Amino acid sequence: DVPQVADPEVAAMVRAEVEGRWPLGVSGLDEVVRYGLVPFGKMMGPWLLIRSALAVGGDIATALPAAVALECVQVGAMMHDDIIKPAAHTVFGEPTAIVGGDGLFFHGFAALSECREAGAPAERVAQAFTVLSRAGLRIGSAALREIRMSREICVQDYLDMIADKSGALLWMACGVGGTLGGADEAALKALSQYSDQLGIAYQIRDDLMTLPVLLAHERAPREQQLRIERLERYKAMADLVGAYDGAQAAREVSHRHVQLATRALQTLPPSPHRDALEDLTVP
Amino acid sequence: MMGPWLLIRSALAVGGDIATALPAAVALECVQVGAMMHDDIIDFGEPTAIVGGDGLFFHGFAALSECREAGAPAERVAQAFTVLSRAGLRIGSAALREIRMSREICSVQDYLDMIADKSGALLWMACGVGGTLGGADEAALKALSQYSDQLGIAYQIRDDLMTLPVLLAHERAPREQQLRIERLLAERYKAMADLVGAYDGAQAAREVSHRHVQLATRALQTLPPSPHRDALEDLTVPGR
Repeated sequence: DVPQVADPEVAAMVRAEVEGRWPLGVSGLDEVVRYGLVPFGKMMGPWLLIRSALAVGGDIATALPAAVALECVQVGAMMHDDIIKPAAHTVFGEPTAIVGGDGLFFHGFAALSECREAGAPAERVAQAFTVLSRAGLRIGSAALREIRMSREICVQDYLDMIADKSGALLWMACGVGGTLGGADEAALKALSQYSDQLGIAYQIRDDLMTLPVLLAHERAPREQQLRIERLERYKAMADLVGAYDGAQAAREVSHRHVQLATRALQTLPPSPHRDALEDLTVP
Repeated sequence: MMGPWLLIRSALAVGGDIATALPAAVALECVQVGAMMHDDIIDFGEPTAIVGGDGLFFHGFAALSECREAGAPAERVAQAFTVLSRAGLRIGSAALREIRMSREICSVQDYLDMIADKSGALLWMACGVGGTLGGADEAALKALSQYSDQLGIAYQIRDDLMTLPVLLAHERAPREQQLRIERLLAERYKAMADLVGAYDGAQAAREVSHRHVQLATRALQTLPPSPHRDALEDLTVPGR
């Protein structure tokens, strides 16, 4: 049983590339950009893009600046999210954090533009910007609806949001990576279902630390349902979830979507990259 | 917003197609409405103005990408991605510089480059995307690049005139009067207005606007003759 391709060190090259672009000691706008970037963390977003690009037969030289783009767009969305680690608006003032987050967004767009010079045909580069933008609108929508849905009961409406919260974030990676790798339409649809399903499983894992409340609210007698609809307040919530096995039921919903994620992957060619994408579903 | 008018004429002056510039303008004004929504915060609801404005940047790039579905050659669209994104970064580096300049006097050439990179790139957003999607060569693009920045400075001073006059009055003032101007940043308006006038700052500012307007009209000459190129000279007319 011999793999036919290499399995590169995908995390270390992305870190070195991001730090190389915004090294210690930058000033001006690069200073605010870097504050958002550092400490780097694992960068599972960028690593995901490179694996998805390589899973379909792509080049690292194309995938690497797209991964940086994905890094910048995500950190800028986080820098703006804090306004609405010490927070950048805390550190520099709220106005500077706005320009900074925009600088991170536009560094994303500029780095994704390098894909042409890196070797990608202009038609794929435009299709990559289309994927990036549409997933960007999904991540923004769910963030807003998260605010308008809070303090009120939603089961499907919660699931849509977390797909646009977590799955669109994964699809920004997988769709741009797959697009830059030259994926055909069946592989891109496979990567999108993988992103949506794994994003759902990821968010429920966060809920488990919310879906349990809705699973608990769903199962409760009407006397308690009217109590949950109305609802120290955390501990009363944890009481009703425990009473109606809300946390266990949430685990069973999440475990079903993990399997639809590993199912979706089997469309991809067998490779060390597909196996890593499967590996990312395990806790 | 001369930007949508600037993008459409800019694409057509080099022989571009209208079927492309019209959706590109939805894309272009999308970005400026986003930039302006963030300018309201730095000076609806705060969440929606931030999150919705971020959304409009993504709207602009997607719409620019749809110019191919409208007929644009993919190669021109990709090069415009670079132009649009770098113009945004220019505004980013300048907007921070403006924040770091308040309450203090600086050199004039600092001010002109500050407003050339902020406001001049705001016009280049229109002109560059238009000409590149219109199919312009590199010498024609630099001419739009000089034309955008020279007019951006000019109209920014015109807004200052309603700041360059304060800097130019400071240049001509003796230190006994230079200091007085410095204290008025860190009722004040009447003290400043009296000073700008006594050293002809406002009149000197108008002549600076005319110089850049000329450079704006100079740079247009490199493009072929057309009403589209004539339209672009009309934007230097301050009644326009």
